[PDB]
Amino acid sequence: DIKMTQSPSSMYASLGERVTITCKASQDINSYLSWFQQKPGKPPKTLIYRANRLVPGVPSRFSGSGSGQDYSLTISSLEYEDMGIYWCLQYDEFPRTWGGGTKLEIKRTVAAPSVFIFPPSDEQLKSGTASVVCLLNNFYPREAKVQWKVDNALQSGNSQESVTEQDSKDSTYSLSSTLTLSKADYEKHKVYACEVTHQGLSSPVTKSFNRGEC
Amino acid sequence: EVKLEESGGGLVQPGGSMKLSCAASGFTFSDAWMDWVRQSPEKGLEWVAEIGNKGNNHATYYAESVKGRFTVSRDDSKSRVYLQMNSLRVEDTGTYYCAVRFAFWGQGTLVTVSAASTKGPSVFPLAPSSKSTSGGTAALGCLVKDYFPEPVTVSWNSGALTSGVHTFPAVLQSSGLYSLSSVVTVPSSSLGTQTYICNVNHKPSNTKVDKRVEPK
Ligand SMILES: CC(=O)N[C@@H]1[C@@H](O[C@@H]2O[C@H](CO)[C@H](O)[C@H](O[C@]3(C(=O)O)C[C@H](O)[C@@H](NC(C)=O)[C@H]([C@H](O)[C@H](O)CO)O3)[C@H]2O)[C@H](O[C@@H]2O[C@@H](C)[C@@H](O)[C@@H](O)[C@@H]2O)[C@@H](CO)O[C@H]1O
Repeated sequence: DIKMTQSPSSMYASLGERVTITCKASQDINSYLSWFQQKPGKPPKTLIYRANRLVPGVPSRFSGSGSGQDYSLTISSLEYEDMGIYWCLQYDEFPRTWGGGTKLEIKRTVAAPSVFIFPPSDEQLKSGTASVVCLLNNFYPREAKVQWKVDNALQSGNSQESVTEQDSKDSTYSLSSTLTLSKADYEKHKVYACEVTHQGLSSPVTKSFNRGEC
Repeated sequence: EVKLEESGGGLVQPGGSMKLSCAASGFTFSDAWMDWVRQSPEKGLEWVAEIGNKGNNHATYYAESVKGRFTVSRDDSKSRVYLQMNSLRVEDTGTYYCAVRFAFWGQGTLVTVSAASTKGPSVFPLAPSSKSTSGGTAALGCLVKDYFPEPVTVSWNSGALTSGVHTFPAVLQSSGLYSLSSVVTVPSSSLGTQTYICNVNHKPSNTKVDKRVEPK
């Protein structure tokens, strides 16, 4: 199989900047190389085929270059809609093989998150589990740390989190973390706290509630 | 305009079979060679199968991972390409796309190979906090817990509220069920006067829920 390697795996660029990303094959692929853009939850969209041929309807700021093993895609001047994941495909031989993708995101100013904590609902407690949720709203850059504490005991291994992407409406990230406890354990403790560390905060921010207090 | 539309996906048990179909329009179908490509978080994009046009007598080609189990075929009179998948494996899970000449793509169809049963979600409120004081911004949401398989969608106020909404990627819990949250930020001063309803759809279980979220 022909191995396709893309670089960088991810990067940021500012509005209007020139962007060049690379795709290298483990042998000469005779310019049978295509480039694609993909947005979250959506199919690939073909940009360029045979290394340098633009698909009709693709803006001319996109161009492709290279031969042999080494190929590149250039965005001459980045537009906001160009965020997404860029993939390359070789179709010189079978199997057709893909690169691992390059994620392209847009630079913007630092933003500290606003933080919110949510107790488990009475409706959920009826059935034996408690989910405590911590929201980090609209922050940049993406690196953020959530630490959960229950009566000052650091929780580890009992939370999961996920993060939103930039899109047409948002250039910041948001993050949701869920701490899961049994109802029995939830009712044994009082102070539920989410502590957030982020570069935009002078010091970590803690949001907390006391179980059973309005 | 070229259009492609895949159908036939859903949940199927390991060792089972499933047939995908791709309906095409907007090009001369019999002259086009076609491919199936699948995608997962774990493996990225993977080419699955190709079927030629008349120029190579509709030659077919397969990824080694699916050879002997999958069959690509076409019906030119129907402008359809098909993928018959037998002896399915967990690692065959993914979003399956049909493409014409690697140039135009369908929207994809999600194939989940799992022994687990379909389960609709419970929807719990993430209620706006009583501490607040107004002239500020409050957050509220819905926790869509314990469903299988993906996906779920969430809207607010039947689509009338979109600014400030964040609907997060689901997490797979150790139980094997997914959980997802959706939140919105709104003026704290609005909490006594505005109604907020999350509209949750889990099509795999035919489950729809509208959950009003109120303080306290
Ligand atoms: C147009 C067509 O279907 N021609 C087939 C021929 O397929 C072509 O083979 C060439 C070989 O140089 C190449 O692989 C063509 O692929 C691309 C291209 O890079 O040119 C792929 C692009 O995504 C596509 N772009 C768009 C917008 O559609 C272009 C485009 O169709 C053509 O450039 C227009 O002329 O095509 C490919 O289309 C086919 O050749 C066989 O199958 C190929 C996939 C490849 O494996 C060849 O080695 C193989 O001989 C022949 C035989 O079935 O039939 C022609 O009709």
